[PDB]
Amino acid sequence: LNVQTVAVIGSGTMGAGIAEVAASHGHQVLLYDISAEALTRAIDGIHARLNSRVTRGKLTAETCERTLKRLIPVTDIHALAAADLVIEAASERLEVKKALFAQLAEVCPPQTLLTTNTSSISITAIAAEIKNPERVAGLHFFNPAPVMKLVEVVSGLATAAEVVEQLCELTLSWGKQPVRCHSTPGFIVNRVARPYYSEAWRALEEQVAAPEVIDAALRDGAGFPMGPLELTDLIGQDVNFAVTCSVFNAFWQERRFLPSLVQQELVIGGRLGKKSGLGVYDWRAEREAVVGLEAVSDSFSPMKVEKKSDGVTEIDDVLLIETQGETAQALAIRLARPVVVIDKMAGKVVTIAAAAVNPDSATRKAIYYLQQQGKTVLQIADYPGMLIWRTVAMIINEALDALQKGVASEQDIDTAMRLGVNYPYGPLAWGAQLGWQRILRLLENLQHHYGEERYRPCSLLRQRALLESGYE
Amino acid sequence: NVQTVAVIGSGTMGAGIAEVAASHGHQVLLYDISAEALTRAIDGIHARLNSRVTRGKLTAETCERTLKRLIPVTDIHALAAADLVIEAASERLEVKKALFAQLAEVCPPQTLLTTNTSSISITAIAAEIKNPERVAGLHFFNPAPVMKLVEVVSGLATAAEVVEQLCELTLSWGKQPVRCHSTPGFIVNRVARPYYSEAWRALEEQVAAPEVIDAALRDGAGFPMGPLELTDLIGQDVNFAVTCSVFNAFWQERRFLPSLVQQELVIGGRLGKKSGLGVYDWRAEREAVVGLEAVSDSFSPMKVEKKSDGVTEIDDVLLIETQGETAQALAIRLARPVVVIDKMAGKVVTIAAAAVNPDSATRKAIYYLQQQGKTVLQIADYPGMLIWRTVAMIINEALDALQKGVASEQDIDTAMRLGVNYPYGPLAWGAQLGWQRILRLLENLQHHYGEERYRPCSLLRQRALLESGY
Amino acid sequence: NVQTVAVIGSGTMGAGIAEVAASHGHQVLLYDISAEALTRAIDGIHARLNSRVTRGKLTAETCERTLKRLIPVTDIHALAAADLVIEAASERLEVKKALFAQLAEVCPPQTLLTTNTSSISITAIAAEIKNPERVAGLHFFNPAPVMKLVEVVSGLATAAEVVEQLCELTLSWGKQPVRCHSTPGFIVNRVARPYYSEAWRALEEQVAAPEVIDAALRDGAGFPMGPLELTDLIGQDVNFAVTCSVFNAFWQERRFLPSLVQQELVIGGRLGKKSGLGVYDWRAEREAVVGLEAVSDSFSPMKVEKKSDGVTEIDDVLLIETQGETAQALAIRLARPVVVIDKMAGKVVTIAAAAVNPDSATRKAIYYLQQQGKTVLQIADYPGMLIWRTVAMIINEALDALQKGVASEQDIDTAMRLGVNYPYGPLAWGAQLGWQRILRLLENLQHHYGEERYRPCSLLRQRALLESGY
Ligand SMILES: [Cl-]
Ligand SMILES: [Cl-]
Ligand SMILES: [Cl-]
Repeated sequence: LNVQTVAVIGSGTMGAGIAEVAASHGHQVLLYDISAEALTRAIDGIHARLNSRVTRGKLTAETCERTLKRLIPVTDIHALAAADLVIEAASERLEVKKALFAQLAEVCPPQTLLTTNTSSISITAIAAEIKNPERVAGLHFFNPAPVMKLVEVVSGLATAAEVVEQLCELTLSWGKQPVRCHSTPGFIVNRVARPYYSEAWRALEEQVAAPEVIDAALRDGAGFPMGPLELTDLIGQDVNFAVTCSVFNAFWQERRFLPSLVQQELVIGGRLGKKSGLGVYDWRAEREAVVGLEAVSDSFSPMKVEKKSDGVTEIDDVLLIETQGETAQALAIRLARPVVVIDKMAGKVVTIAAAAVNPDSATRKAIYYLQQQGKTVLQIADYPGMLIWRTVAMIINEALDALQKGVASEQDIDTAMRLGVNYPYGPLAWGAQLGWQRILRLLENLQHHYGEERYRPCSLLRQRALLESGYE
Repeated sequence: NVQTVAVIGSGTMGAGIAEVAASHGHQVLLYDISAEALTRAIDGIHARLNSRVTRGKLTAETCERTLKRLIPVTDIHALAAADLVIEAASERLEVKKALFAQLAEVCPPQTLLTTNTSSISITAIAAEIKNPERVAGLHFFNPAPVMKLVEVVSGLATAAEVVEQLCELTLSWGKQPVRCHSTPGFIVNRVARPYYSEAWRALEEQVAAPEVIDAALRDGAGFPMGPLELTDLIGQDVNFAVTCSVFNAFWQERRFLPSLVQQELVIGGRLGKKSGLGVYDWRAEREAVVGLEAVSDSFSPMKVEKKSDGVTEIDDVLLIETQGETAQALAIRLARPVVVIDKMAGKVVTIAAAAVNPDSATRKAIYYLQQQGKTVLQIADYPGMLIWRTVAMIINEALDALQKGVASEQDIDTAMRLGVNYPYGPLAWGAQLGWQRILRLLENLQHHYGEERYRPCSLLRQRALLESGY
Repeated sequence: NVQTVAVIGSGTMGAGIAEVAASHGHQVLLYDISAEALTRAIDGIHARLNSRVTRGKLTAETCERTLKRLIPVTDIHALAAADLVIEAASERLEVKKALFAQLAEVCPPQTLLTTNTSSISITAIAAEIKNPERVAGLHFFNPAPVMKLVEVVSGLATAAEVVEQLCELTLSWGKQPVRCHSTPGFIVNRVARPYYSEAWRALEEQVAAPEVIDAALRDGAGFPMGPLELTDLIGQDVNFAVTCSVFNAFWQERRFLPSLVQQELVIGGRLGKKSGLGVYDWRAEREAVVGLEAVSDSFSPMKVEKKSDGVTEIDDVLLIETQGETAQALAIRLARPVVVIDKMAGKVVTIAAAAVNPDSATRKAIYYLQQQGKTVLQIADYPGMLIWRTVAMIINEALDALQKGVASEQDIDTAMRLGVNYPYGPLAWGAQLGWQRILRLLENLQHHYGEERYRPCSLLRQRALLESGY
């Protein structure tokens, strides 16, 4: 590895942020754009952000000043002939990039690495007509580049393995964490994250719960840093929907990547979230706190509580059953007893559903029991698989499918989800913890209930459930 | 409070709408770009109102006063007097956006702006215009004077008072309105898809001649017209374009899948009645549906006994009401001759014999049916047959509409009763036919075909579980 | 009686079709608008037929006699004498519709008007054409003089008299006609899809190297060429395009899904033999697959006993022919080591070890097979494996085309034998392999993958129930 001079193409948020990372680590950076005004603004931004870090003592004055000196604005594409690495982050349109990379093939030596920050375009299609296709690769950073640790190092069909190793070593040296993946739709992060959003839209379309309740279960129950619906409001409905539709279409309309009419409606209505003041939520009025059910009195206490195995607690005559994807109602008529279905992980927020056939006294016994264990009990509709378990199962299923299709290694899939979108466990590590047979049973029940190919357990999930029963 | 009504576009539906508005007291400001097409359309209304005066439904005094309320215009700035605008122009996304942005400042701030669209989102149109809450869908059915239903379609911003206003207006026009949100196919065009689509599938697999399919749905199930003759009257191009529109708008959801058999009729210009040819030859006389000849009194059964689960045994044979399994599947399993029956209230009955039946065994089943005064049409051994399969799918679709918050249960039933003249509303019809019965049929079809198309929706499962507890 | 023949088009298929008609005693009006291309087409026919007079495959008297019958023309009005027109021009639907309209005025009402199109509907072409009942498809395969199959394609208007004429005519050209309706992929391009698609799926999951996949199908199943090397020879772009075309025309039916793997090669310009690299490196010679090495006689079986057919007990181990369940699934359900085998008639066999197997147990099974004289290829524990999975899907696809009335059983079988040179016609093959076996395998794959793609079609369930009698 001998990457010295780095060229960054584009003066937007990503280009400027990528330039900052490269220059802050000792590289001469050629920041290229055709507009000299644009370059000046982008460079003023970097100046301003780094100077405020020195103010707060988060960066030395020396490293600040040495960083700024390495940022060289250029308007002539020929100046990039000196670069060992070009990182492109300008127009997302395919034909523009193809034209850009064709131009860089003649300008630069054939040993210069030519990379793109794109999230949406095939590397293979970028690298298709250009001179030495083997040194074309994806180097995919996340907003904001100076803060986010993850980069996806993306191989196109032609991408050499030495090029991947060089790019991994270099981003390691920039204090990043590279993960490798092939040029398949959504890479790792945009692909595996999809059911986090789409399970919520489905819940929302069926009025299972208020959006605040869905977000509270996922954040304060499952441990995600932000609920999926609020996160779509903060990403911007237009942006998140465009990613969904893109992955959906690039997989020739796979129903596990189906878009939502609820989301579509918000986009075409211009209700894009925080940025426009209204989305799923109103961003003018400040955020309310989800309460949970008031304490049931000590007089409503159960006479006999018996924790059985397989997520069953028997409370007098009430079965409190952790969701396997069957409704409280189906269980209650099968077993001729009242049933409360619970959806819980480690967090304090817990969702529950009572079978319609429950007398309210039986439901209250179960609510009391839970409250006396520290949990905030939120009541929702009797929805198969509920919220937390339904969403995490589908996230894990998608991670497993990506692993099976050779998108990336198991460890790189876990890392990507931990760093790119801050999931509290990588999905594969999460599945091992939660139990493969348990995830399998749930998805099979969902698949049966809905009769949708969307809820199919993937072949590697069945494979891992079978291995797990082998150790049992 | 609406006085003057603007009706934009001079099409078939635009003319029928203007007639409804006029004959209920409203002064109608009819718009088009072509001034020659204006007088063309009004004289169409003149021609149609000269035959309803001859019957005695309207006197010639009120007839003339109706015709004098229709005022043709060609300038769009002059419509500032209209309290209500009803768009029925071209079905293009930019045709509507430009018109409504213009009508933001031409029309008053509180003037209700509606559209008769079958296929464009209301939210899409109301996006970049000034006052969003007064924009809606007012969806009439062909022909607008005769069909009693309008769908009042909310966009995302449409206010509930506006919804109420347009409901109050259509009520006053002899119509019965229904509320739905802006989702593909609204209520009527969505819930009715299986009526046609199942018939197309039957045809493709040559289950029966088209007349047999139409007779089964008409004089068996109780529909005013069979789905195939209906598509010939609607026009193949029109019905096929709605099927595709709904299919594409749900991102290719396979229970809305189009049919190659219909596509061939369209691309070959066989558009139905209007072109003289579609499914049927409309340039010739129609031979009525036969029904098998009666069998002799010597072929009479000895023993007849009704059993539980829609089975009646007749000698060594079994006449089984269809649960979605084939007669052949039932005959090899139960090791006895089986004939499967597809029937509701009407005289017309379809049947299938298991290929393993001796002809004598089948004739006994035909005889018993004939001795109940029923026309017996024999078709292929087809999972779910014709009537039960179709109605089960219509009901499934109705339940998914309800589940997804498109409209209320009573409104959905009203929509199918008045938008397409179904004998009962599907949700009421499901309760009468039995939810467990509907569920078990669709599961058997889901098993037989392995298609997501035939998936019981979640709400059906829920209601079947509730029914099992009564 | 057909005498004069008009061919329109001067490319590969245009030349070929002209060559066929000329050599069988027909005056051939070769049409193009260009005169430079017309000469270059005749030069190619002259080059090919003269390289066969020198190679002792044709006589000079017959060669010169054939090459005289080739009359190049640029005026479309010159085609008025033609008893039959065969079109093979540009595949845009507009240009074809415009040319065929022109032709009807120039030629008599009884002149047969045909096209060599693989992907455009005959009913669309015949829509606004005088006397449309004499319009059909005449679909030849590259290379036209070599390939024995012709698909004779009915539009909705195509007459039964015209079909007979074209069948009798093509028969007289030393060809074999098959009759089918105008539906996507006709017979051959539709039924052949899973041959390619299963291979791509195996590659995406890294089940085995591409050579191994190709050797299983060629030397184990008896296909003349394995699917992957065949796509390299067809051209990755051409094969992908047909896959996509069929997929889209069936409104995105999952049975016809394209592959990201093949897409990546097309997009990356690795189009196969024609550009030096596709799936395989054609710039270097390729070794045959070895197969596993001889296991020593120390792992000799204590006792060999054929258990219930499909299942063979070897002491510790069970050798189980694939029925769609993984070696691992069986291993833990039978509480015994399992080796799954995927075999038909050729020497080449694929096997998969269950992960729970001790390596000595697996070797016992390997030894046992090697001593039967078979090449053993070890691959991943893949549901349905390669041969049986592929053939079952080809059989399922042929059954679907049969029940949708695309073509008769014998014609489907004939079309696969002569169009793509398959060792057996799929429908005959399926009876020989047994319907219930094919049924059970597809059901096991459908359950495993939860995909509509692996659904048994309706006709397959019917034939499996029929097979359980006798
Ligand atoms: Cl996103
Ligand atoms: Cl319609
Ligand atoms: Cl091909």
